[PDB]
Amino acid sequence: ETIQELILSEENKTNIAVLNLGTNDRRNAVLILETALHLVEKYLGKIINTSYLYETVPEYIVNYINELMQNLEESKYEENKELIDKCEEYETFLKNGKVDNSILKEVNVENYLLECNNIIVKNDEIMKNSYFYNLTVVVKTFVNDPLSMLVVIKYIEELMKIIDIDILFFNDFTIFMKNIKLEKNMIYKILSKYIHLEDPQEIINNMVDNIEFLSIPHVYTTHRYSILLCLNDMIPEYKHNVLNNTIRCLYNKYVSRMKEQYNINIKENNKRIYVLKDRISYLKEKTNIVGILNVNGIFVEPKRAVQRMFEMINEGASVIDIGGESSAPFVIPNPKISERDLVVPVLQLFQKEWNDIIVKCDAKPIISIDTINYNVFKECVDNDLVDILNDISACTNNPEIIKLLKKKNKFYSVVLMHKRGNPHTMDKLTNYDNLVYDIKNYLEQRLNFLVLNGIPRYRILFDIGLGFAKKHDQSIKLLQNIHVYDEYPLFIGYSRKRFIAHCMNDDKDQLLYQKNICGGLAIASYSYYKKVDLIRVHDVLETKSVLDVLTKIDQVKD
Amino acid sequence: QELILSEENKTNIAVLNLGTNDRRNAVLILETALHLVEKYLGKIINTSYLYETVPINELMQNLEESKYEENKELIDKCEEYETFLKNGKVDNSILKEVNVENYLLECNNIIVKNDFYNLTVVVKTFVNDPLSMLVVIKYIEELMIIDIDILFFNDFTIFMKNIKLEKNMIYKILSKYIHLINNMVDNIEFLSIPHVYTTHRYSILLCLNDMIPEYKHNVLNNTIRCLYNKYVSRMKEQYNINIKENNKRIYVLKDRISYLKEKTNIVGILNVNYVEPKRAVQRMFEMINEGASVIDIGGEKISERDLVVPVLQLFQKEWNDIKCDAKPIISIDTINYNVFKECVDNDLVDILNDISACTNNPEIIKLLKKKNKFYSVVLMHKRGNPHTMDKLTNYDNLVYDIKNYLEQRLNFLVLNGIPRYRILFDIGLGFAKKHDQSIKLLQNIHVYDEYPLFIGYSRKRFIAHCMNDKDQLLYQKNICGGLAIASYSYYKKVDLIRVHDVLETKSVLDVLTKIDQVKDPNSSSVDKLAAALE
Ligand SMILES: Nc1nc2c(c(=O)[nH]1)N=C(CNc1ccc(S(=O)(=O)Nc3nccs3)cc1)CN2
Ligand SMILES: Nc1nc2c(c(=O)[nH]1)N=C(CNc1ccc(S(=O)(=O)Nc3nccs3)cc1)CN2
Ligand SMILES: Nc1ncnc2c1ncn2[C@@H]1O[C@H](COP(=O)(O)O)[C@@H](O)[C@H]1O
Ligand SMILES: Nc1ncnc2c1ncn2[C@@H]1O[C@H](COP(=O)(O)O)[C@@H](O)[C@H]1O
Ligand SMILES: Nc1nc2c(c(=O)[nH]1)N=C(CO)CN2
Ligand SMILES: [Ca+2]
Ligand SMILES: [Ca+2]
Ligand SMILES: [Mg+2]
Ligand SMILES: [Mg+2]
Repeated sequence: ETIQELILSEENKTNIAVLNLGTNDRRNAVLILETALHLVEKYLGKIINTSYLYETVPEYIVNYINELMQNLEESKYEENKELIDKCEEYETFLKNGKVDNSILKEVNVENYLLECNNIIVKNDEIMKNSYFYNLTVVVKTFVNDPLSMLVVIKYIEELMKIIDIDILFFNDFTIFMKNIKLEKNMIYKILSKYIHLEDPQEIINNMVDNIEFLSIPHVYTTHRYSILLCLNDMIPEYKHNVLNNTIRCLYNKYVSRMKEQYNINIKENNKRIYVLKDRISYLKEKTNIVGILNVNGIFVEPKRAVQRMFEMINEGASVIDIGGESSAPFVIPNPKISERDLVVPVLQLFQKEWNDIIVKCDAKPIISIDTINYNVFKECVDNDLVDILNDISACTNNPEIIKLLKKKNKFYSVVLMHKRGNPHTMDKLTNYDNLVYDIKNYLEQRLNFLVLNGIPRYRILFDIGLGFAKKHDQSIKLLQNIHVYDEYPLFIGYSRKRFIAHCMNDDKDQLLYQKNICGGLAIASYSYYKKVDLIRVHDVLETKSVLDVLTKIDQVKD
Repeated sequence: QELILSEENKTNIAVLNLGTNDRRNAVLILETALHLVEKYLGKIINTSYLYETVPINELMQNLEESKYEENKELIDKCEEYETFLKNGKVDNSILKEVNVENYLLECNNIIVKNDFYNLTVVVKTFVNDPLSMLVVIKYIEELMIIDIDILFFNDFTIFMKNIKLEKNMIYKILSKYIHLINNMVDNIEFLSIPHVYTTHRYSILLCLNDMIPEYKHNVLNNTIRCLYNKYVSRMKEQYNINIKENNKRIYVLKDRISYLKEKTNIVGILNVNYVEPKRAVQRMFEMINEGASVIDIGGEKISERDLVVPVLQLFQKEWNDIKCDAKPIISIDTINYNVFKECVDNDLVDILNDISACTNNPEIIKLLKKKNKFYSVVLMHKRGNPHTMDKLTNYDNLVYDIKNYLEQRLNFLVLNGIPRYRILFDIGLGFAKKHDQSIKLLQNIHVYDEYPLFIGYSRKRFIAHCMNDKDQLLYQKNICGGLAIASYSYYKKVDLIRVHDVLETKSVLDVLTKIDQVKDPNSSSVDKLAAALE
């Protein structure tokens, strides 16, 4: 073993890798980055963190996808979708603690900086001769070393044929290898260790020329805003030995320096993205209406419900939230009929009736299902009936449902809502030490749990659960302080809740029904100025009319 | 003797300050004072806003009438006033007149020794000299609690250090201007013009900046505006305080204080064109119960007088079937002098809503003043009539043309002794405005931040322009889109909004008011720090 002593070593280890994923195809960004995300889970190890998606300014200065997915070679390492609460190796990575010794030879901090600076200054005047879509992931990887991992990454880039995947960190290592040449047989041997290889011929041809040197950290880690922007979401307290500071301090200095040194305000043109289904949404650029479809006095027939769905589409709802449970305080569900029996038939009919399309392939509303029950969501998702899980337990009731959010090539988005107890008990469970931050921190802990378990950060929506184990003054208090969610994708449901009525001064009890809907439009307005991303409403047309007037008043004509 | 008694009746420009300490009756105390000024001194040709600052039913039928005669006729120019402002030649000072340093040294002598509801006025006065006026002013003070002071009198730099005037001399000045004294002697120690604290009390500079920003007395170092601006500059830099917070600008809809920009009042629309006056008066009570602060009645073959006076009279009677007083302010949507005169003589209305901005018949302004009473007015911008206005939409500068129009218009009413704090501005949405221009007026509503603003979007056609069986659908969207403008108006602090759908508007404003009522306005950063520390 001249080259293969330790590189091909049978002794299996667990490393932490931090990757950067980039594309400049805006229209296909989500499909390309998430196809890269699936090849990372498949070939490199386990995804235990992701940044938001960003639309980023170029910083040079400083459906064959669908075909491919049916024809992939099998990893020699097993998938494990089982939930985890902890990852020790990742704990160790973050404290810069004692991971295993590098099989690739390390440089010291001063040599690293010398060689890093040389690549950039040489890369600057080479460059002196569209938007980016960026994402970072932390991977718990079975790959033995960064060079091994770069070889597998370049294979992933080749399968995909558009995509840049870089290694930013690998363990606490500092590495600068200058004139790497791996023979084609050596590349095959490294791929074979991680993959059951079966047109992977000309691919090995390509890769020999392409792996020229190996920098860990990445040279541009510290020099691109787009990279620090992403790392700041995942690992802000991280300090590599080669960095003047923690990633958050590096991120903050960069933002500041652009203000004071150039008067730029760099956030304006590097935009945070959340994904509801398969398309980019710019965080805080739009208040989408989520139309409520309660399939539950009882016996809501599927035909009636589906025509309500079509009504709500025409009234301007961009999302439909269907549910067969009832969450009102002090009530129990319908006599016999099961949750699945209420929602699946409705959804199956809707899906058929929409398929009688004419030809608007992007006037289709996103479907959200309000369920905490695995069996219902499992059936909805297998039968392509829903896009979004609306879990009012924040996946707490049965965290197994988190496994259903990851299909082989698909990812589903999810709303995490705060409540305490159940409908009968929740009006009792009203004591908070720090209401606003208690609830915010709960949702942040839930998101960390999903993200640790491989759910993309940008597919996760926060919801404060207004009226769920909150007094009316507490529901109000969370709306007063909603700015607390300014960095995050936000979903709220005020519609027709008792607290609205508590705000009002003082036909037969239907005068209170009217003031309640009219009071909700006040909140729709408030939400609009607070740039709330989604509002769950019963009254789609009334809310739509309000958001259109407010939108028009904001648009300056020329 | 002295020239003081000179029988001749030539005209001087006098700037007064008016103060009271009563909160509720401040209007009645200050407006009663404006009338007595008007009656015994000459003509009110300017007033400021009423400001709250951080430092009689019987009397009006038992009036000693004046030796002069009040000309109610409208004016558009005042030569004496225009000369006063440039400090041009005026009939020379009949009193002993000191110079700059002798005034400052003596001024300083009063400040260093003796170490709230404000309203300035300007008066074209027949009175010969400030001393004579201060006898009338003080005599007036004694009939009414109230401190009336002379800020200026022509360009005069008067200082008179000791003053004793025997009862016989006071009777002869009061008799000169009045068909008829104890304390004037005990109370009139000296005379300073300009008044000593002119350039010191913020409450005084604040009021003068409303009336005469570009006035420059040679005693003062700068124009009233630059002295005013520099002070606001100092209070922020040195003490790090916004002076506005506690010194609040006031407007008046009837007889009570309204803090400018602190509430969005609902004005409920009663169009008695769509009758049974019993139905319409039912609708007025309905609207009061749905939350209308104000009712705006209008009629426009049977006359508008026969459509609206019966209704207002039935109403005012049905309100007598109440044997406390959360009573609605009444607005009449008329440009007809005669219709407003009837209503005002029968005490059926508090406000003139004139959509011609008092341009159909400027004489209507004469009805906003009485012997004692004052009525407030809404001045709306439009062009043409309902048949022609949709084509009258070309403007040099849409936003500023309409502002300057309403500002020229307020200058006219104020020149004619209408109190500035009773004049509400309305941009007239949808009147000689394209839908995009109605929007642009709303987008630029901040341009009325200093002024009482009254707007009417309700059910207008531009709302529909904002939006993407079928007829009843457009009508519902129109009411719903209006609730967005109520929301916008609430956040832009629009003082009044004229709406058809009171209940819906009231629902919205209650919810928005609640979201804004923060128990502890430090809690957001406190609570955040707590969480960072836990
Ligand atoms: N993401 C998300 N999903 C939802 C939500 C929601 O807010 N967010 N709300 C309901 C409806 N549940 C509910 C309805 C009314 C009240 S309440 O406010 O009207 N009743 C009471 N609140 C406090 C004391 S009694 C509470 C919960 C169903 N699904
Ligand atoms: N202070 C005050 N008083 C008013 C106001 C107002 O805005 N302010 N508006 C009307 C109602 N005027 C009106 C109604 C509808 C339209 S429109 O937008 O629907 N367009 C029309 N174009 C031609 C005839 S009606 C325009 C004006 C009556 N009185
Ligand atoms: N940490 C790293 N991640 C990815 N490529 C790296 C790294 N360090 C050096 N490289 C080299 O950078 C080149 C890839 O550039 P690019 O084509 O822009 O992705 C190849 O020669 C890689 O060997
Ligand atoms: N410009 C002035 N206006 C009114 N009173 C003045 C003026 N200059 C001096 N005084 C005298 O100062 C007193 C002010 O009393 P006070 O109301 O406490 O400010 C009056 O009684 C007058 O005799
Ligand atoms: N914002 C941004 N700039 C770049 C990126 C990138 O991914 N994002 N990648 C580059 C080389 O592929 C060059 N510059
Ligand atoms: Ca995996
Ligand atoms: Ca007079
Ligand atoms: Mg690269
Ligand atoms: Mg005084």
